Amino acid sequence: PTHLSVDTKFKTEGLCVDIPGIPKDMTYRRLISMMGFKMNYQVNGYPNMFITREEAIRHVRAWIGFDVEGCHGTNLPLQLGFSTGVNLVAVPTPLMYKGLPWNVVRIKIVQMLSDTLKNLSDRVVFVLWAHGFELTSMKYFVKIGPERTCCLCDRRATCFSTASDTYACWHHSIGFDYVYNPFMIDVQQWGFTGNLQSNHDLYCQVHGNAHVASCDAIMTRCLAVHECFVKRVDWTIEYPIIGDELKINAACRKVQHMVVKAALLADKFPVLHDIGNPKAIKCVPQADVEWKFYDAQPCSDKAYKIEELFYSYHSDKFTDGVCLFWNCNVDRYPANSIVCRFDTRVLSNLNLPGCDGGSLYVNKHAFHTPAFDKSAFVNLKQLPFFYYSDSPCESHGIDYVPLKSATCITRCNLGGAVCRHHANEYRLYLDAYNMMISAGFSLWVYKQFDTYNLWNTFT
Ligand SMILES: CC(=O)Nc1ccc2cn[nH]c2c1
Ligand SMILES: CC(=O)Nc1ccc2cn[nH]c2c1
Ligand SMILES: [Zn+2]
Ligand SMILES: [Zn+2]
Ligand SMILES: [Zn+2]
Repeated sequence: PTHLSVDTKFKTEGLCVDIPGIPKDMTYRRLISMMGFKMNYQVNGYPNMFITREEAIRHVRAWIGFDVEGCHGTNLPLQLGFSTGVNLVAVPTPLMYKGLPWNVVRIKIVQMLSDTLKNLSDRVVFVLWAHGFELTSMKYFVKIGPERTCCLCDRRATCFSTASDTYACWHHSIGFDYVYNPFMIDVQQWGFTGNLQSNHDLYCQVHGNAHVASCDAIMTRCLAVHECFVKRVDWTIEYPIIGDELKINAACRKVQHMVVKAALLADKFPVLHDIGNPKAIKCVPQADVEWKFYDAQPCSDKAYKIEELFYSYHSDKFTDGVCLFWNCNVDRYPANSIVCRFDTRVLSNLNLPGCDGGSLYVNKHAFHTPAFDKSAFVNLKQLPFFYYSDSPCESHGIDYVPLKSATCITRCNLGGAVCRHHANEYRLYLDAYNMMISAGFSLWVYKQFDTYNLWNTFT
């Protein structure tokens, strides 16, 4: 059951307004033929243009919502909309382009998909709410065949050029005019009652319906993300490394240890309440503090209400000592908190647009994160950058320029001059810090936090 069988049935009720008289009995095999494509009994890596819900989830980075609305179809101009916000008008002679023939439209399609996807995925998955015109328009910009490799590199081919008769990946397709071996999934096959807008609107208020094709394309991808990552969650699906995943995760571990260790030294809390990851390990193993864990899986729909996490009868007194919320998204943090909250607004190669203001953060696993809300942090302040170290000033073992910084909290800086070891360690920590912030993470701390209290931990 690796791929979707072409002999699987396709429900055609959603297609009968654009395609009147369409047979109720229909397979993927007959549908692909009707779309103007011939598979020719080919056992060459592309068994079906359509993929399963499971194959779509594994390739969520390739998702591009796609919708076609008739402006007037052979004789009528078509508005092609994409979840990138692009609308192209194809004549058969929220960006909006005037009517142009297919030979030029197809060039823009390849450019747009290559620019959006080259740093996300090795393919494209057209996410549909199929009504007919999107399927019958595919023959105008899509070519299919055996699985091929790029002419300039080892990646799989996603584009084709009729000018040079060659194939390219998303990185080497400039001047290419055809989308080659794309994938697609019709969301309507999943079993829904009512139209696209009524299902999308049940879960999302951030996307509206301006009655343009890109609005429907955006709503379609959003509904698919809601079904696959919000109501249904799967943390056993691994996703390939496409960027700074390892560095970001290593930086997050360094920053957490640094910030918690300093908070414990500066304010000497007798107890720490560690809320979140059921598999968490103490991030400051040598700390004196009474470490107490509370299990909460990552919330993928709405942020946790602090009243439900803490109340309904544990030290019971979460007001004692400090609360650590490391990527545990709550509606309103208590004043005695140390917090790391992912900022969904920072779109990235890792961070894909999500449902209802939220975002799909994909780093090893897929994590749909509720929309960032500045009001969650009203009892706290932004944590300032600082580097703290109690390790001995000793080199052991890249060159040197003397470091001068008021935020290098070390015995050597207290004593007047930062040693080479702490200067190297400071610069590496600052790099890790900037990496985490730029990846989208935001750090918040209790208002009384003051690094001035760390200088006296050198006595
Ligand atoms: C920064 C940015 O625009 N990201 C992005 C990534 C993937 C898709 C799919 N549809 N719209 C998208 C947008
Ligand atoms: C150098 C150092 O002490 N680092 C550190 C950082 C995080 C964790 C978590 N568990 N043990 C840790 C140790
Ligand atoms: Zn290439
Ligand atoms: Zn939406
Ligand atoms: Zn030093």
